[PDB]
Amino acid sequence: VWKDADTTLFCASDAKAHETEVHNVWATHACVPTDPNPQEIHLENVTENFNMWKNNMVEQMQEDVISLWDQSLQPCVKLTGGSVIKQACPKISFDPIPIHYCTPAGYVILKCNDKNFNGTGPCKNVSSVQCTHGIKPVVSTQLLLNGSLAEEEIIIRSENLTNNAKTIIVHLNKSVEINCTRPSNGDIRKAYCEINGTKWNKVLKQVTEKLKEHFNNKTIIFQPPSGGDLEITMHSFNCRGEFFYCNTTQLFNNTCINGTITLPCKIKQIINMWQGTGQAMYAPPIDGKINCVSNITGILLTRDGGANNTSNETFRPGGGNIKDNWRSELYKYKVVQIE
Ligand SMILES: Cc1nc([C@@H](NC(=O)C(=O)Nc2ccc(Cl)cc2)[C@@H]2CCCCN2)sc1CCO
Ligand SMILES: *[C@@H]1O[C@H](CO)[C@@H](O)[C@H](O)[C@H]1NC(C)=O
Ligand SMILES: *[C@@H]1O[C@H](CO)[C@@H](O)[C@H](O)[C@H]1NC(C)=O
Ligand SMILES: *[C@@H]1O[C@H](CO)[C@@H](O)[C@H](O)[C@H]1NC(C)=O
Ligand SMILES: *[C@@H]1O[C@H](CO)[C@@H](O)[C@H](O)[C@H]1NC(C)=O
Ligand SMILES: *[C@@H]1O[C@H](CO)[C@@H](O)[C@H](O)[C@H]1NC(C)=O
Ligand SMILES: *[C@@H]1O[C@H](CO)[C@@H](O)[C@H](O)[C@H]1NC(C)=O
Ligand SMILES: *[C@@H]1O[C@H](CO)[C@@H](O)[C@H](O)[C@H]1NC(C)=O
Ligand SMILES: *[C@@H]1O[C@H](CO)[C@@H](O)[C@H](O)[C@H]1NC(C)=O
Ligand SMILES: *[C@@H]1O[C@H](CO)[C@@H](O)[C@H](O)[C@H]1NC(C)=O
Ligand SMILES: *[C@@H]1O[C@H](CO)[C@@H](O)[C@H](O)[C@H]1NC(C)=O
Ligand SMILES: *[C@@H]1O[C@H](CO)[C@@H](O)[C@H](O)[C@H]1NC(C)=O
Repeated sequence: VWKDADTTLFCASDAKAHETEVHNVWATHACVPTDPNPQEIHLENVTENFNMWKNNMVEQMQEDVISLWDQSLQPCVKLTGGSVIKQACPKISFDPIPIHYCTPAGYVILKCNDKNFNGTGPCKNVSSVQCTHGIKPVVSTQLLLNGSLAEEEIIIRSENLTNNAKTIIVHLNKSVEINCTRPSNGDIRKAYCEINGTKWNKVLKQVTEKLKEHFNNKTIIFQPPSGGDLEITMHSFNCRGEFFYCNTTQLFNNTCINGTITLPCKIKQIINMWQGTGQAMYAPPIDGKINCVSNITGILLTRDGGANNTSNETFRPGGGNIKDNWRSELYKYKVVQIE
């Protein structure tokens, strides 16, 4: 017998003790080795309710990533609550590794295995595990990178689709690569991201059709963000320790619904911290070619309000709440107390 419960989780990883990469260093001191032969019990005739939007596992992972960034990514200058902190800001080795979240004795993790599970409601095909799958703490906005893919159809996730103030998580079932490079050999902060237009437009059209199913067959329109901070209006992410801000106007341009799409990007030293603190300034980019090839596995969308009396619904790429990023991977898990 069991019941829904919150408890202090621990983590597991395959981090290397000799590696200087900061995720490896953090996990070496904060996690245990993974289980090579993890047990999983599939529960027969069991119906369990899940709520990805109210899941303490998300808050706990958030706390890990914050602590990781606090120890690994201290800026030269920090601006918090009127205070000004000036510390050393050396260049680091940065590349996220998978992190497993696990329950202690007396508790287990219930895993929903329903193929098109949207994150809320009952789940039929439920299994029991001690640890989640390996989740890379990839911090980004607009586009979810290097995540897990949906098994069957593209999944739309929201705490309340009718509420346009609630973020929409689109879970892709097909990866689309994004190739971002700050070239080595005039503007050291100038960069770009290349994406195959054929793949992207094909996928975005599939997302369009899926959104129609959730919005009574209304016409789905994509538009670039209207306003706000650069972290939201642009696709922001971290590559090799460097913060990249990319213009995704070409990606959300309804007309193409075939060549290579080259997004204009820039490496920013001054950033609005995703931790919710204030602003921070980092050192200028390292020398040489800075390159990251990522899979786009999900999209964060915000729907416009005031469209009830029209046949259109307008969606714009958004984000900013990094907890939504962890939700996109933790949606199928919940902790129960074994009694
Ligand atoms: C105070 C606070 N501000 C937050 C803001 N979010 C961010 O600054 C942010 O994501 N920055 C960000 C994102 C990605 C990368 Cl690689 C680096 C920085 C929000 C986003 C939505 C609109 C307003 N800005 S998140 C947060 C607290 C969250 O608990
Ligand atoms: C659950 O499992 C059944 C039988 O294996 C399978 O046919 C079905 O796709 C699953 N149902 C759901 C709700 O995902
Ligand atoms: C998800 O599925 C549940 C039923 O399991 C349903 O009540 C809810 O409306 C769905 N949410 C979305 C985002 O479609
Ligand atoms: C990128 O996606 C591909 C194809 O879906 C997958 O094989 C690979 O593991 C992914 N790479 C990551 C997660 O870095
Ligand atoms: C992805 O999901 C869509 C439905 O959302 C489906 O039509 C398509 O076949 C899926 N693609 C793959 C490769 O499974
Ligand atoms: C979803 O949001 C809409 C608009 O804010 C609201 O009218 C509705 O009551 C919400 N649904 C729930 C279950 O709270
Ligand atoms: C990424 O783009 C760069 C610059 O065009 C190119 O040299 C490189 O081959 C690309 N990488 C991959 C794996 O496609
Ligand atoms: C349009 O979407 C509705 C659901 O909103 C669906 O019932 C209908 O089958 C779709 N269009 C067609 C093929 O009539
Ligand atoms: C993105 O690029 C377009 C021009 O292609 C420009 O008009 C727009 O202002 C850019 N977006 C941002 C947020 O810089
Ligand atoms: C969006 O599509 C239109 C097609 O009319 C094109 O002219 C425009 O350049 C596109 N936006 C881009 C690629 O920045
Ligand atoms: C995208 O991939 C398709 C294969 O589906 C290929 O034909 C095309 O060369 C690629 N487009 C670009 C310009 O990257
Ligand atoms: C995604 O995964 C690839 C392969 O490990 C990595 O090279 C790339 O830097 C990752 N992207 C991000 C944004 O971390």
